[PDB]
Amino acid sequence: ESADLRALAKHLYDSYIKSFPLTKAKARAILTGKTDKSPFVIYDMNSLMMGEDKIKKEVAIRIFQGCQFRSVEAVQEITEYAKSIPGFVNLDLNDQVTLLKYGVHEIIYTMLASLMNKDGVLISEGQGFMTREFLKSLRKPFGDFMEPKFEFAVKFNALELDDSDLAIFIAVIILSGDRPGLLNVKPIEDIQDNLLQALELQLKLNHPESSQLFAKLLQKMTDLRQIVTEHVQLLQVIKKTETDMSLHPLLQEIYKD
Amino acid sequence: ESADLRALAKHLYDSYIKSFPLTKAKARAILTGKDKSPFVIYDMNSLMMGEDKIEVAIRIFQGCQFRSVEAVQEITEYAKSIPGFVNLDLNDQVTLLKYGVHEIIYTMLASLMNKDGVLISEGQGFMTREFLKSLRKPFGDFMEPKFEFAVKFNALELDDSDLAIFIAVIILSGDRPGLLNVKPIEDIQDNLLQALELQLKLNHPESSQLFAKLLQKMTDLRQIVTEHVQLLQVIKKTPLLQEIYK
Ligand SMILES: *[C@H](/C=C/CCCCCCCCCC)CC(=O)/C=N/CC(=O)O
Repeated sequence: ESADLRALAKHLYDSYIKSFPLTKAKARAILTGKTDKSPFVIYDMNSLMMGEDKIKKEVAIRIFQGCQFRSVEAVQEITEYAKSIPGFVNLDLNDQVTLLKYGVHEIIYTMLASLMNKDGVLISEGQGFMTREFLKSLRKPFGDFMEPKFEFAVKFNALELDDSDLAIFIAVIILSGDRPGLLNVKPIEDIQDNLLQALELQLKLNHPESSQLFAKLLQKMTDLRQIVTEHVQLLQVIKKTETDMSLHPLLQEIYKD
Repeated sequence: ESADLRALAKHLYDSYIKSFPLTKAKARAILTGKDKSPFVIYDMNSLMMGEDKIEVAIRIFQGCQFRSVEAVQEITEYAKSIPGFVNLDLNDQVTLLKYGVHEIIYTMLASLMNKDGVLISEGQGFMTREFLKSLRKPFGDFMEPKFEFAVKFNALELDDSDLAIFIAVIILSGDRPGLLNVKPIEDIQDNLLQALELQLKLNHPESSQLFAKLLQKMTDLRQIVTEHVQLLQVIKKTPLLQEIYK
């Protein structure tokens, strides 16, 4: 039944709303200009300095730590979402762990697009906006931790997915049976099969004009895995140049690979 | 309607047949049993003898390079049969082939692999997976990751009629760098993705979401290609031939 597939879509969206406080629909309204929601914009060093008057070491390192602590919170949100995916909690525990390990960054980058346009990124739950140019002007190697994410986001945002669509898509990502070290691949793939079915139907119904959106969206997984691999190499660089800089343990355990 | 998609499938199947001499069907016959058994290369002495039927690590890598150059010409000709492709801006055609060939090379190589080895020399030979893996570095860990991709890819149990369309989808990727006019490329890939999906629903009706699983294997191809190019740089730190091969 299509109807079981719709009930799954409905369940996952419902769970997405409950897990991620800043949705795409909120993010767009803030970016588009829909009076009370307007972000303070950070574009230079004085602007950033002033930003702490109302928004919530060294500048580039302070930014990078902010991004770290934010990534940690998003892991917690994504972890809470994953538990809602039917069957995920019933899987072997080591695999639950493994699927989060490989899935969580791919999700962070997918959802972070929702917060981005061509000229910058929302911060502090939408209260701020930090320009692309400001981030790109940052002392090397930090200069371009963010540029690939912008490049992905402008391409990805042109698919025009809304939160409904994304709730099913990020569920597909977590439950990838091709993750390294997985003990029982088969139960994971049967869940994903079901999830892929749900996504396909949801896109057909919600984007009836958008030809082969399902395939176009699945092909984006490639862009996501490229973004992760480049990040990790960048992290290796920082750990050696910035020997005085500390990485959150949670994050270190994900990257251990 | 679907009869346009079917026409497009048959066209590409027929073109794939005329372009690639060793088909998957033919390679499986040889791998499984069924047309002399290929000459097997599992040792240093088997290699030495196998040359007479048909420095060591290096002569083997130069052979993949030679056969890769052959495969590029066969893929080029196949590309030209894909509806729309020759009508694209010439620079974009070159660009599509340049970036797409490595991906298609690995896809098609999986047809000639099992978990224990790979056919060579138009299937007259069979080099074992263990003899490749044993080769001194960095030539050992070279072919192993295509074997692992090939094991997973092959489980989908795709046939030649399915791969013909899948290959076409790869070639028409609108995200290649430097493309001048992305629209007609994506427009053709849309039409190909539609033919692929309907092919897989008729040809594999019990195979749930095979279409999606196949598309998810593109993430595996690009990761592979990106690793291959990364081992080549390290080999470049090990006359007219270099030119041919580049
Ligand atoms: C880090 C960048 C994320 C973009 C957010 C804007 C910059 C940070 C300002 C403070 C944000 C307030 C919510 C990309 C990333 O994944 C970094 N990770 C650190 C790590 O070690 O993985």
